[PDB]
Amino acid sequence: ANVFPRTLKWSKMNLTYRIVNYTPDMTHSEVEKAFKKAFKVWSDVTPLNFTRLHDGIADIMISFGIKEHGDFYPFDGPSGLLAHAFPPGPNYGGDAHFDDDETWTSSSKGYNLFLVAAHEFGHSLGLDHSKDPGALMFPIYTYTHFMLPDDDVQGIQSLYG
Ligand SMILES: O=C(C[C@@H](Cc1ccc(-c2ccc3c(c2)OCO3)cc1)C(=O)N[C@H]1c2ccccc2C[C@H]1O)NO
Ligand SMILES: [Ca+2]
Ligand SMILES: [Ca+2]
Ligand SMILES: [Zn+2]
Ligand SMILES: [Zn+2]
Repeated sequence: ANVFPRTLKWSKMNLTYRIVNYTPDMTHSEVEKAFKKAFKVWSDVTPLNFTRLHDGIADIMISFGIKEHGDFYPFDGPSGLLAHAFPPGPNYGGDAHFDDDETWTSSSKGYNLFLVAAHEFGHSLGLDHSKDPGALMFPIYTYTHFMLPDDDVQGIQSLYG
């Protein structure tokens, strides 16, 4: 017999992701770099490892979309909601969706994809929003040599050690 675990977390440390499609605002290479750097934020403070698949079903499926894109969290055009992600689990669990009505960059202009991805992948791993205004998991985007704040390190390590 088996029981569902209490806290939402991945039961395995070696996770896969797939970049399903790409925003027009950055080159493939830049998009790949941003998401890879964003996984590294979490892998540098946990035993978690992330491997990219080029097709098939991955633990974390990453896609860009606009307005209605196949869930109950439709996007809203430029600005407003930037992205959202589902907490760990089967099926849609772990998936991260980014609004392609935003202007995505590797810079201080528009919305920085790496920074937003780093936040969203926190959700993909089981972190909810923080009340700490300085935290990566605070629910409001602010742009910033990025260092993961203590609140997020504590949060993610309470899940994965
Ligand atoms: O919660 C969400 C949506 C959220 C998405 C979102 C993306 C990134 C960050 C963030 C926070 C701190 C950081 C950082 C990024 O990089 C360094 O330090 C916070 C929230 C959003 O789109 N936030 C919007 C929001 C929410 C409330 C009020 C205003 C706004 C404008 C946007 O910031 N999905 O998971
Ligand atoms: Ca939007
Ligand atoms: Ca999935
Ligand atoms: Zn979505
Ligand atoms: Zn969030």
